[PDB]
Amino acid sequence: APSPEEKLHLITRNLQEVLGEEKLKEILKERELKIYWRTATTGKPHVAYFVPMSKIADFLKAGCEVTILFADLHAYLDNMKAPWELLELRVSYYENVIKAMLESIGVPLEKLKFIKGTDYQLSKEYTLDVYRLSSVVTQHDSKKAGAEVVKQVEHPLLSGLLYPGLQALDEEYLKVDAQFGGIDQRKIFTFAEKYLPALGYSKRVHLMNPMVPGLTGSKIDLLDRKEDVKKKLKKAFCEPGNVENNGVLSFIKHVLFPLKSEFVILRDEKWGGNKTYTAYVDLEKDFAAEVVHPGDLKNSVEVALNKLLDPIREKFNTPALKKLASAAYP
Amino acid sequence: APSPEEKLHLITRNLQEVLGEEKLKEILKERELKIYWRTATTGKPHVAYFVPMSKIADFLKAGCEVTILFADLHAYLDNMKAPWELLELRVSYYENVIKAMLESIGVPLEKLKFIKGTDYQLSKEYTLDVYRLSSVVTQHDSKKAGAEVVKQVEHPLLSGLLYPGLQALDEEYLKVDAQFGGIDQRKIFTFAEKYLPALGYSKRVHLMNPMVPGLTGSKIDLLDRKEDVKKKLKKAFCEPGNVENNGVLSFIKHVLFPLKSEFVILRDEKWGGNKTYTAYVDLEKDFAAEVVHPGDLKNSVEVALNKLLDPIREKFNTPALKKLASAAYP
Repeated sequence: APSPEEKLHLITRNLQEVLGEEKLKEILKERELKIYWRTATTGKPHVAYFVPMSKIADFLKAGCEVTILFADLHAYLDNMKAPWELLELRVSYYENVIKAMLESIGVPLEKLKFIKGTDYQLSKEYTLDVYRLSSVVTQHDSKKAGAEVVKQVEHPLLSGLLYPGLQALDEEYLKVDAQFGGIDQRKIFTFAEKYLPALGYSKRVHLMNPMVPGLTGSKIDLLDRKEDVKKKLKKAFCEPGNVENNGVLSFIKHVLFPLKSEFVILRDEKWGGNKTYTAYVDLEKDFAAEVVHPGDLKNSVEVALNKLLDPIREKFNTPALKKLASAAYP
Repeated sequence: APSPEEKLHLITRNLQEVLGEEKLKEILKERELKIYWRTATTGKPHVAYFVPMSKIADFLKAGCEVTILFADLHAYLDNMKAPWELLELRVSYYENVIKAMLESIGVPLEKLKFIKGTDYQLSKEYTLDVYRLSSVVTQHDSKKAGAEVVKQVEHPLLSGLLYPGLQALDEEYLKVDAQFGGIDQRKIFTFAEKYLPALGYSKRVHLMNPMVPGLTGSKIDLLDRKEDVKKKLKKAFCEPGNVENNGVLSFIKHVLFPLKSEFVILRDEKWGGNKTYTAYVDLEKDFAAEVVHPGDLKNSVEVALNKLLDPIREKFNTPALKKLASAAYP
């Protein structure tokens, strides 16, 4: 059972920024932290999705209650021509792939909750709060808050101005202590800290991951065959000695290293043989020194990534999920 | 029983503009017209309120179904410090004064319906439609539509951008054929004609009254004693021979003349004695010719207005309504 300090470390490791450390520590002295993470359901998740998922896994390992919101209302509003059933098929795909990813990482799911936006974002009390918020929030602040998150468009739509407030109110309605997301959500998060108190609701802790450079880029799909994973990785950019901007090193730092707090580099005996790193900074140092070659770095990632993907591919080859995957993406 | 032509005349007389004459005539060939009128519940109605009320009376006389929306949600949002019970007290005051006004005018109320905004404007289907609308309406169009109707303010609030869409959706949710209001609502009305079809809903007919100059202006309250009605009228501006901009003539044209399609001018025998006008243009002509003096015009209005107010004052002197009136305006 982790101490409050150990929980804090699991929760905050690899994050770019934490807002609300004071409250975060107060909570962890007494009880488990409750965390909300929002995901859109419009795309098709590729391996980059393991970056947020690795933090979700840390949260669960630390004993947190984690609520994942599947933003099905927004998915509908962003293309109302699409039928509610294909949209919900994609919601189901996301729910199942998230479960499979976390099972593969190896964390307890008892305190993981899935909720759909449509479950409550059209409810009476929530809607009244959306209106209350609209009566205190200036159009200027609404626009500013979504500047990095809302699609930049020809003539901006009214919906974009409403989105920051819905995401803030989610924190209250999901009854959480904190919201996690990427640092690109910072203005949405500061908006929530400013305006929730206007409605008599507490500001929340905010946990922000960095915007991590992609492993490749086509992209490696979560269900790509091992053959295609290999081929796509072979094409990945990875400059020798380059530690500042390196998608391969980033994937190790944020996804692979955290699994067991180690990473094995596969290397020919000629160049020193395999080495097991127990701190990421040690791997960074060797890569900068050019004694871990890009090809060996990529081979090491390929092996570990395929291990991570194996059980997911297995599960999605069952009749029910095989059908789901192809239907969700006809 | 009025013919379709007679109904059309009752419905459209004194209006500044009609949008949708084609559909209006089609409907009246077959059935009764259904009309929505919206009223805020934030002020305290004075005699100018008889201007819209006179059209409501015409609609009822013509056999129309009339739905009056009491905008209690907006009343709350415009001052959230105010308690829901004082707000609802004012709603009750408005409902009771409207009933008393129409009873005094003398029209059948069987097809008059009162509804509160909160009865449905927070409901699930309506809210989904608000979101759908926000996904097709540009921020630019939202702002433009409310330019004459939304309070011009320091830093404009998000709520102002939502208001035009709610008023459009009201037309669909109240299941009406037409919305009536002042010509200052024209941009809200054209917005509704443009955007309701985007959601698969029919555009409505729009009936627009002129912005009628006030009788005085303090203002004559609907419950002012006869003494104060007299005193306030004596102070009303009324330039001899001035027919273009004359609040006294406007009140005759829009409120008093329509009661029986006549108006009696009280005048000393010295100047020709009383005269009964059966067309407003005849009174206008005599006033322009300066053979109806401002003092006699005002005396004639005073007598007729006090007749209109008498039964209202009577009703509001009953214990229950006396209590309501003072509580609603503590």
